[PDB]
Amino acid sequence: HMTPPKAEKRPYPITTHGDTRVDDYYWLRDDERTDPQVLDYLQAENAFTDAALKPQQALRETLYEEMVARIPQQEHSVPYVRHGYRYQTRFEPGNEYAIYVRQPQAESEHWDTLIDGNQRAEQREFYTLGGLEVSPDNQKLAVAEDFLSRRQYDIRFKNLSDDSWTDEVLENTSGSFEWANDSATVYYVRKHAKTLLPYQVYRHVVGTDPQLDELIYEEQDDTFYVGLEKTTSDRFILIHLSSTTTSEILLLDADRADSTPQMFVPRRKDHEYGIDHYHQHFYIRSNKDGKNFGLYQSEQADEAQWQTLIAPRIEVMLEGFSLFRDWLVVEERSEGLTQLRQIHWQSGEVKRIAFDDPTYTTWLAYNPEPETELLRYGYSSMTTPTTLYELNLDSDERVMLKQQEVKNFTPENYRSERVWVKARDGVEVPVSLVYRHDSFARGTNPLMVYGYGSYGSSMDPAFSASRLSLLDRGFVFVLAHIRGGGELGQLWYEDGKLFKKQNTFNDFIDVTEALIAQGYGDAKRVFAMGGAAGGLLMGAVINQAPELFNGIVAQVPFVDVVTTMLDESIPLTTGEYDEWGNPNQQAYYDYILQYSPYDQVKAQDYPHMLVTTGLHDSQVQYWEPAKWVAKLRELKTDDRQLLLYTDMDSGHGGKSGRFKAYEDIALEYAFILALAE
Repeated sequence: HMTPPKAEKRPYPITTHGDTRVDDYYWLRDDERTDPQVLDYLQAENAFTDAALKPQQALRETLYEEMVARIPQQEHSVPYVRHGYRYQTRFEPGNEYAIYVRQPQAESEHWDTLIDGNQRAEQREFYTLGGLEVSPDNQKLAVAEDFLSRRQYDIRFKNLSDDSWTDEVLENTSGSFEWANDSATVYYVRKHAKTLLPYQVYRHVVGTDPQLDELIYEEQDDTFYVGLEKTTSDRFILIHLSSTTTSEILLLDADRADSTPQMFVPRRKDHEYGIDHYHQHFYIRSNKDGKNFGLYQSEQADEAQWQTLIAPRIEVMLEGFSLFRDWLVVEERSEGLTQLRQIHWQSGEVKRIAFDDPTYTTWLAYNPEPETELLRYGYSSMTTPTTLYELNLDSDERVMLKQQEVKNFTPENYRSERVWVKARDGVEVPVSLVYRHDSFARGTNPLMVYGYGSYGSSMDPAFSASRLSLLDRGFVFVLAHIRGGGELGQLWYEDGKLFKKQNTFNDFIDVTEALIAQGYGDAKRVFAMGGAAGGLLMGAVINQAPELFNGIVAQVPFVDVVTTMLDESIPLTTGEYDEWGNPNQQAYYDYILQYSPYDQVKAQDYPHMLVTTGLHDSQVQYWEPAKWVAKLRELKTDDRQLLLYTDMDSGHGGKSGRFKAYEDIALEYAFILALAE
C-alpha cells in the first residue's frame, strides 16, 4: 500500500574477461559523499523505513528500556597491579566516558585520577581514548586520543607529579606506542593521511618538538599492518609487521635511545609468527611446521635453532600464550571448544582448565605481571554471564574476581546445547543454541540463527544480556559455527574462504534445515542475522534458499563482491584478495560471481528483510546495501517489506553511543519480533 522508493536505473556496464554485467545502480557510489540524488535515495529509504516501522515504536521503547534495565549504570573494573601501582576503570551514572584511576600498590584509601574522558571530551564533538600507558618510572602518562572521529589518534604526555601536560602532540598515529625503559623515549606508528594505513615507526623524546622525531622504520608493502609491542622482559620493543598470512618482527633494544631495528625472521609468504621475550629466551608462536601453529623457544632469531615446546597438532589450534615465573599458559581450540593449558617450565607437568558447560568460551585475560602464580582468565557461556577468575597455577585454587551483573535475570530459566550437524558433504558443523526452558515446546519456537563465517573469526558461545529480549519472547537463539570461521581451527577457516567460500553458505543452510528437522524451531518462523562478512552470508543464503527464512537482518552487508573486489580504489579491497580472491584472475571472477549476492539477485520471492548501513563510516561502503535493496525492489516477486536503514550521523555521532547501540538492537529485534507474532 505504501509505495517504496525507486532508485533511478543508470545502466553501467562492467566488462572483465569478456563478461559484461550491467550495474543499474553503480551511481549510488559517491566517494565524496555529497551527490544530492545519492543522498535523496538514502533519505527516501530512511523515511520509508521510519513509516513502515512506525507501528513498532512502543515495542522498540519496551525493548530499549528492558535492555538498559539489565545492566548497572556503575561498573568498576577489577583492579590490576602493574609496576607497583593498582589501576581501576570507573563508569559513573550519567557519565559518557570512563575515568581511569590509580594508587600505589601498598595504598588502600586514596585513588589518584590518571584521566577523566568526560573532562577531556568537554567542548569537543567527539572523543575516543585509543591508548593509555604510564612510563616505567611511573612519572609520565602517554595518552592516544581521537577528537575528530577519523580513527587518527594524537598522543600527548601528562606529568603525574602535578597533572601538568607537556607541550607537544604526535598527530595521525595508530594509537600504538611503547615507552623505552628510560621513561623519556617513546616509539609510535604514523598512518598515511590518504590511505590511513599504519606504515611508519618514529622515536620521540617527550617534552621536545615532534619535528625532531627520527624515522625508525617504513613498511614498503601496504598489505602489512605496522604494530608496536613490548616484551614481557621489557628488553625489547617489537615492530610487528603482518599481512593476513605473513609476519615479520624487528627488535628495538628498549634499554637504549639510539637502537636500530634488528631483524628477527625475514618474512616468507604463509609463515605467521609472533614472539615474546622472557627468562633470557624468545618464545615464538609459529605455523612454520603446521597450520594449527606451534610454540618454540630460541636464544636467537635463526629459525633453524627454534626448539619445539608445543608441536603443531591437526586436532588442536594454538591461539595465544602467556608467560609466568613457573608456568607457560596457552589458549587452544579442540573439538569446537576453547581451552587453557598450563605447562611447568621445570617439571613439564601439564594441567588443563576443566569446563562443565556445552557452550562456553574461555580466554587469557589481562596478566601484566609475570612474577606470580595467579592467572587471570575469562569465562562466558550462553547461560553464565561473563566471569573473571583468578587461578593459582600451583595449588589449583580458583576464585571468581567479577561477574557481569545482569538484572531481572536468573540463569536456571535457560538451557543451552552443543549440536553437531552433518553437512551436505559429510563434514560435521558445530552449533551452539540457548532458549528459555518454561516457553520451549519442540517444533513451536521461533529460531534466530546467527552467523559470520569469514577471516577465521569464531562466533564463540558467550553470554548476551540483550539476547534475553529474544529468549524471554520464546526464541531459540543459535550460533552456527560454519566454515570460514575459526571454531575448528585453521582448516575450518581455509575450508570457507577463496575457492571454498561457498561451504560457509551451505553450512548455514545445512545447520538451519537440521535444526527445523530435529524440532528446535517452528519451520515458518526462522530468522537469521549477520553483519559485514556475515551480511555476505545473509545475502548468499537468501539468494540460494529464500524459502527457509521468514525474516532476515543484514547489517552493513558485503554484497557487491565482484565489483568491489575489482576496484583497489575501495578501502580494504587490496587487503581482502587473500579472503575472497582477486577476480582479475578468471578462476576467482567465476567462483566469486557464483555467490556475489548483488550479482545473484533474481526475480523470485525473498524473505522479509531489514538492511542497515552507515553513510560516514568505511566497514562495507554504504552503497553496496543501497544498490542491493534497489535491485531487490526492482526484481523480487513477493510483497514482503524490504527496508533500508542508513545511519546518517555525519561525522560519526559516537559521543559514547551505547545509547545508539541499544537503539539499533531495539529496532532490529522489534522488526523480528513483529514478524514472529
